[PDB]
Amino acid sequence: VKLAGNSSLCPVSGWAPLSKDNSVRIGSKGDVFVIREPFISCSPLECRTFFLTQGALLNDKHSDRSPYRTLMSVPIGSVPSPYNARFESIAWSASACHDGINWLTIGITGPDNGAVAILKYNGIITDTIKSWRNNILRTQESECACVNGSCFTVMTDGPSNGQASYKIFRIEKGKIVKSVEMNAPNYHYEECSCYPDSSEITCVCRDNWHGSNRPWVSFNQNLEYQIGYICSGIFGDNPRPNDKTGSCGPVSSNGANGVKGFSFKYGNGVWIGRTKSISSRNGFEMIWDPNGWTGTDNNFSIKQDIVGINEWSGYSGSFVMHPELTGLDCIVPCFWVELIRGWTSGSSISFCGVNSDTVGWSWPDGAEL
Amino acid sequence: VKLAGNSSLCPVSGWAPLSKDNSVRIGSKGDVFVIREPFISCSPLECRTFFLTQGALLNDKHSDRSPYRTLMSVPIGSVPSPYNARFESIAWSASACHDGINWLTIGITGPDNGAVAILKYNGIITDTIKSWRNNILRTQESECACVNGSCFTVMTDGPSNGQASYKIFRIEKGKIVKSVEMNAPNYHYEECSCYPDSSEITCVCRDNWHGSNRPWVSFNQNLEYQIGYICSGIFGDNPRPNDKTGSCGPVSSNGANGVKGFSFKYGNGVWIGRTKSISSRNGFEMIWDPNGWTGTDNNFSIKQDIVGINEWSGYSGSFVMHPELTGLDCIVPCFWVELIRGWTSGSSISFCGVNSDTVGWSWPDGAEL
Amino acid sequence: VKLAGNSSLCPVSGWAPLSKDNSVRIGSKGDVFVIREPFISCSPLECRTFFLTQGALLNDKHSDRSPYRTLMSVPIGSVPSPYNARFESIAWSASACHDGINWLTIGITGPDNGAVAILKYNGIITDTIKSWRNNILRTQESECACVNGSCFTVMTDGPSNGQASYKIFRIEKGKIVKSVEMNAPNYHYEECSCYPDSSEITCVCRDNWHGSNRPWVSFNQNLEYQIGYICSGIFGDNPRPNDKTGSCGPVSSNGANGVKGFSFKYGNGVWIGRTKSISSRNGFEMIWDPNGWTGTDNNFSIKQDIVGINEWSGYSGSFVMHPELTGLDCIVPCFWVELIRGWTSGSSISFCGVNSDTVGWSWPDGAEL
Amino acid sequence: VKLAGNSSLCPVSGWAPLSKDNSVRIGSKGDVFVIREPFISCSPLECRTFFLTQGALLNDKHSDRSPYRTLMSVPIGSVPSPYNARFESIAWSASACHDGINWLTIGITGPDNGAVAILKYNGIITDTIKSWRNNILRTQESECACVNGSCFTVMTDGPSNGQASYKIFRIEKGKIVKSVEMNAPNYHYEECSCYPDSSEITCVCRDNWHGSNRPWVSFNQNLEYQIGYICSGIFGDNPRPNDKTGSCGPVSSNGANGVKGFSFKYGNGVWIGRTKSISSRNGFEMIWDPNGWTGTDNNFSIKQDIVGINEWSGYSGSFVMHPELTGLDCIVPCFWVELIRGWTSGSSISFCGVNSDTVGWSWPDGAEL
Ligand SMILES: CCCC(=O)N[C@@H]1C(C(=O)O)=C[C@H](N)[C@@H](NC(C)=O)[C@@H]1OC(CC)CC
Ligand SMILES: CCCC(=O)N[C@@H]1C(C(=O)O)=C[C@H](N)[C@@H](NC(C)=O)[C@@H]1OC(CC)CC
Ligand SMILES: CCCC(=O)N[C@@H]1C(C(=O)O)=C[C@H](N)[C@@H](NC(C)=O)[C@@H]1OC(CC)CC
Ligand SMILES: CCCC(=O)N[C@@H]1C(C(=O)O)=C[C@H](N)[C@@H](NC(C)=O)[C@@H]1OC(CC)CC
Ligand SMILES: *[C@@H]1O[C@H](CO)[C@@H](O)[C@H](O)[C@H]1NC(C)=O
Ligand SMILES: *[C@@H]1O[C@H](CO)[C@@H](O)[C@H](O)[C@H]1NC(C)=O
Ligand SMILES: *[C@@H]1O[C@H](CO)[C@@H](O)[C@H](O)[C@H]1NC(C)=O
Ligand SMILES: *[C@@H]1O[C@H](CO)[C@@H](O)[C@H](O)[C@H]1NC(C)=O
Ligand SMILES: [Ca+2]
Ligand SMILES: [Ca+2]
Ligand SMILES: [Ca+2]
Ligand SMILES: [Ca+2]
Repeated sequence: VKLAGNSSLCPVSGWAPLSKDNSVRIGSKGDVFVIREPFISCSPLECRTFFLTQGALLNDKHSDRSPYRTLMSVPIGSVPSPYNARFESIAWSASACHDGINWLTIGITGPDNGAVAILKYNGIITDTIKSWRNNILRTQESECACVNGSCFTVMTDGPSNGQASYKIFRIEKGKIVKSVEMNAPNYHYEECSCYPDSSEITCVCRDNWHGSNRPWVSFNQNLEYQIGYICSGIFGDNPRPNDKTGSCGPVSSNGANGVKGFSFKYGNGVWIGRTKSISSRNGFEMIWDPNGWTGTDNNFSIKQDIVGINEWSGYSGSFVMHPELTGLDCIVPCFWVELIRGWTSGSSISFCGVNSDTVGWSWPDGAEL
Repeated sequence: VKLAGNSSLCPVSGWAPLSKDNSVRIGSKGDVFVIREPFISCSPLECRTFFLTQGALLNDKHSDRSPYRTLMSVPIGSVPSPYNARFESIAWSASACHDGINWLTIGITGPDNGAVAILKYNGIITDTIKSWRNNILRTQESECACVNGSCFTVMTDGPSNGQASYKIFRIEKGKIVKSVEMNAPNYHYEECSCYPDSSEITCVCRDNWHGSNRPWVSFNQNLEYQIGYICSGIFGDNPRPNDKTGSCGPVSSNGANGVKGFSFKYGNGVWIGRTKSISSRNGFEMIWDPNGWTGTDNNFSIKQDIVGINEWSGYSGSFVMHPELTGLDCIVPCFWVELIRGWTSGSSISFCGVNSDTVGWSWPDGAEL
Repeated sequence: VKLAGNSSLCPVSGWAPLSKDNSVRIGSKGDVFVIREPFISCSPLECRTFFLTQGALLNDKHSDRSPYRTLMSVPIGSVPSPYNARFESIAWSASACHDGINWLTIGITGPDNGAVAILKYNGIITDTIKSWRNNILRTQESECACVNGSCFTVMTDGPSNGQASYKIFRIEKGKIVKSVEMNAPNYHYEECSCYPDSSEITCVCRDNWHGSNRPWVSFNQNLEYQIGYICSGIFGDNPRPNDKTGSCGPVSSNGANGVKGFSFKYGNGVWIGRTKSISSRNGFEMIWDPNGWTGTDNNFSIKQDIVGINEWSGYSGSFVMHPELTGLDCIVPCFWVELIRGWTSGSSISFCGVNSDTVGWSWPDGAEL
Repeated sequence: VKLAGNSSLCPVSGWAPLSKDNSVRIGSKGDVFVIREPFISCSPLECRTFFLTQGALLNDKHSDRSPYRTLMSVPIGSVPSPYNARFESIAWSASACHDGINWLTIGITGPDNGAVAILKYNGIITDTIKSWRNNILRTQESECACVNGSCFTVMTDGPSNGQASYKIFRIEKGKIVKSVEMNAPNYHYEECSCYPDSSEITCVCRDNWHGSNRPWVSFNQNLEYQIGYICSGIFGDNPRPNDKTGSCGPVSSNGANGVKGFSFKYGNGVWIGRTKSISSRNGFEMIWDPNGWTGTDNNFSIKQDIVGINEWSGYSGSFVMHPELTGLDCIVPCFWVELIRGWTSGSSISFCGVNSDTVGWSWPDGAEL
């Protein structure tokens, strides 16, 4: 049965640990892929860790946008190895989601001025879209959001240090049925983390151009969209300045570059995931701002430690567990964090939102390099 | 269908070998996890060996309560390897059971003063409970017991060398529905081995404080409990003194520290599993005491050798095979023994109760260190 | 349900990347088979990469027609390894296809003057045919074509540098029910790539004797056949001369030897897959000739790059995805290319025909030797 | 559905290659078990290679009747590895068969004077029988034979160089329901190869005491048995004298010791599998004797080469494919051969009887030692 996606996020007060792969630690001896940009997507039966591999192993002489990059998946928490990983697509930029019937995999490959997104439904090539600006077509590097048998994704074409072009897609059974170009002057959208919420999609993305706060785009199934930035003074990007009075135009201070991230909107409140360090990808924390989606103050209520500030963090993205998998009355919000080591590989940890009792700690990669 | 758990243990006269993993012997060359605290739990379809990994392999650089510890499972008798193990939870103390529909996994992680038990039903986080004494929340390190779609576990919070706090839990579909704190002054319960018996749960645990005999707690589905110590003069813990007149309270002689163990109650009789050595974790034996549950004499009837006294034993725990898996009219009692080697890893052997003819022997780890 | 095979190939304008295994790159460290002559065949559920192994691993001291050669299969895109490969048959020449119910595997083994093809249906030996010319009985080294519960293959017996004997087979449930010897004087058929098309089978093969263009044979379910060569001046074999005015008699210029290849017939048009180099197995390209099946000119319309001319290509063959797997109204044409390295092993890439936007690129093996 | 086992062996004229694992060749680099006494048994869905492991890998320092020996299974033709093998039982002597519903596994372990056979049905311990002569209880080391939901096996207790005791067992759902001790003075039965034939079981075994011809026992479902020796002058054991006039009793010339073997009875005819060398386990051949079961001449009709006389053979045993798996009207006879190398390990090849065209060849182990 197709996932309805019409329930809301039930509110959470903390984040409980879900999975830890320990990829690099086992890969010191075992045959483990060198992976980057991992993400997690859940079927109605199981959750899977998707990853991009260079076709190389840890402690091997073969270890950015190469032809050898492929998208592969393993069950969540298992090591990415050649002996247990399922092939998905050829991709140096990817997204994957399950609409309740079959997996949808989007894989981008080709040259930087001629990249094509390859859409695969149940492992079958169903649609393609070529680059329309001819400057590195790229996508979420996290799970797409599916509502009522239709899955949605955001792709960016253009420069990564100036104004680019951003498109929203509606995908049904692997076929693109509607596309809308976002009219967003002076905005920058990269590597969006999208989730379904009450038959609508909310995406929180990365401003690589001039934004230390995170831009967002929210749209319905007809791709009627609204855009903006998260107005919290708790800035979500990395690099970023210190917490001051925020703004939701793009905040230019330390706004150049960034990191893939996520946020969960709860009315006017927001759950913010960000690095602990303001200049590097070190540490991670979950911050609840009761008015952060629209208010410009730097006041928050709940802070949960995820990764300690002396340990390497990296990309982070959102994923959801639908009621068809949980049996609950809501959509449970969850997130993964990539712990980059270095070759250059990463391990992943995942957390899920609960209203029950939690604790902050540090779950780092912990491999002696 | 949910496991009824209303039949009794049918009586057994011996123990037949069920599984042997040979983890360390294969891991001298193959890619095998360094595991500790293994245990076995059975679904209506298959039995699985659960284990805690440090995220490291045998003969590796990376090889107690660390953030990298995870609970993983393999089919029974297979080697714990990164290429065949299913991830279960992040845990340095764990319990797992199957209610007949889905696996329930309990995983404890976090700091020693802030540990939280994470309950997972069908891989979905369903409930959590924080440490309530803030001194190392810990659980069975063996399978929980399930009766009529509800699974039961015992957790300990407090010191491991004095009086602590002990709680019983009723868990339905991964949700805690009832908790009772055990009023047990001058008792110590650690690492309980629980089994279902005639719609009731019987747990035999480890007295780390001042007991060389094993304490027990038995409760119904409403958590109405009775407590006591195994009165047999055949003392079940390690370390222990020589077999003398036992007591129905804690026997203080060599009562400090201990080892995880099990016992099967048969009316006033008891099947006792214990180490052969009275001072170290060497050897194992199964002893049938026809009046050992309530009588203080050191007389027994049947002794079966399991592990020879020159070979390394360790933790031991009980597990059961329900009529839904066996097709029988009773609940078959079974047990595993961990053979600790050393890194520090262990291999596991498992035995099941039969009424047919058996033999005592030695099935040790057999690796060359 | 048996595959109908009565729909036609829907026309395609480009080829989208489907799979990439990166076998040699992972095999620099991991346990990966040394494979040759790979091919891909699809079930109604999944596509599988079939391959022949010498029973040896990459970077191993054990690494043409040997008794140790076996046919093995993995899911498409996964590495050929001893820990994930399914055994199929003992074969130094093989073909495999799925009729919609079960896999049919044809495996040829034995001495060069006494070889026998072993037919296996659902892993069960169902029929055999011995060599009738006693000079290396051999078969497609690609997927057989199945129409209406009956699968078809072409086998060659005789010399590889002169006139040989060629037979067509009808195989139902692994049993040969009809055979016809092709009356083809001055023709040479080796390693045919066969596909179903409107309840008919079209095979494009390799002329090792005196042909730089590719011969073809097309037959119905009663094995009533027509034969000929591809009249295009775009010659499809390797080695070959430069593109000039071609013919569909055998073109003798550089006609000696050859390489396994494929072509897709579209009325009087043809999609031609060939190496970029005219003297060696380097590079690959997809060429659309609107009148190439019957016209002798060297004019074409669409050229798509697949493998760059500085990179190693090799065998190439056709495979199809039936409507029972895609849900479409047509049979989607697809193809694989073997990238030979060196031991002597190869990695595989696969492409499928789409009517949407594509791009040419180079997806080479990429292992540093 | 339970296998009927009431059809006869349909006659065959040759043997076609079924599987080849190449375990030692891959195990020169990969993680492959050191195995001995392999055999093959088929479910209604698939055939599996069963094997005994010392708990050690090829090229490892850990590499007869040890406690570490276990019975393990893989799909047929796949390498015996720790990452793909299913655990079956703890055994240094074993038998396994599928009655059409579940696997039955018989595993013998314990000391030489106290060994017990452990019967496992669907992985559940269902019955045990201890040694009754206290001199190495042992069993077929090949598949048991199942007729009408009941499986049959032959076990030997006593000396391997004199008169011993032999018992027939009827096993239904893993439970022994009838046992008969064979009254066979001056006979020796070791390592029987049993097959079903027209609701009856025929076993051909090894005379280790004083027989260079193979003894046989045939019984119905009520264990009413007849005994004798294969009267053919083509002697089936190894060591053996040259082919001369045979006898219906044990032939004392080179009768001491022997090797596990098989024969298929066809009325008064017999298909005989034996080594090519008369003094060592080198080579293998399939010999059809039209009157060999009762006639004492050394004349035969069909000889098929299996393993060349310069290559290492070893144990050989029979297995069958029932009509529930093949869909045929008869029971197809099949056999495996163990190719012993050396550590001391072996690979396996398997053949099945067909009435179509075959060829003799040599499929040896092929590893460089
Ligand atoms: C470090 C400076 C450059 C930078 O940001 N690189 C980004 C990145 C990272 O680790 O940050 C990792 C990804 N491999 C990049 N994705 C692609 C398609 O290449 C990504 O780049 C995107 C998104 C901003 C634009 C092309
Ligand atoms: C000899 C070291 C002290 C000691 O007894 N350690 C125990 C132990 C062992 O192998 O004995 C193994 C476990 N890893 C311990 N469990 C935890 C949560 O740490 C356990 O400790 C528990 C139960 C007594 C109390 C915290
Ligand atoms: C360059 C060596 C001669 C040659 O052409 N070899 C061919 C080949 C190649 O890679 O070209 C690979 C295959 N292993 C060969 N197949 C067999 C059954 O041996 C094949 O040979 C066939 C088809 C022409 C005739 C026997
Ligand atoms: C040459 C050594 C003596 C000998 O014959 N060994 C036999 C053997 C072999 O490879 O021949 C292999 C098996 N491992 C033996 N089985 C057991 C239970 O030990 C078997 O022995 C059996 C059957 C005769 C009697 C105990
Ligand atoms: C969502 O849609 C389903 C059917 O797809 C319906 O049964 C359900 O009531 C809806 N849920 C909400 C919260 O509106
Ligand atoms: C246990 O309960 C089941 C239903 O769950 C019932 O059919 C059965 O009779 C009960 N068994 C006993 C021994 O009371
Ligand atoms: C092919 O045959 C199927 C039944 O096997 C039929 O339903 C279908 O219409 C046919 N398709 C075409 C294109 O003729
Ligand atoms: C064997 O028994 C089955 C039922 O189990 C019956 O249908 C069949 O006819 C029998 N076969 C023979 C050859 O007697
Ligand atoms: Ca930024
Ligand atoms: Ca104690
Ligand atoms: Ca040619
Ligand atoms: Ca003999």
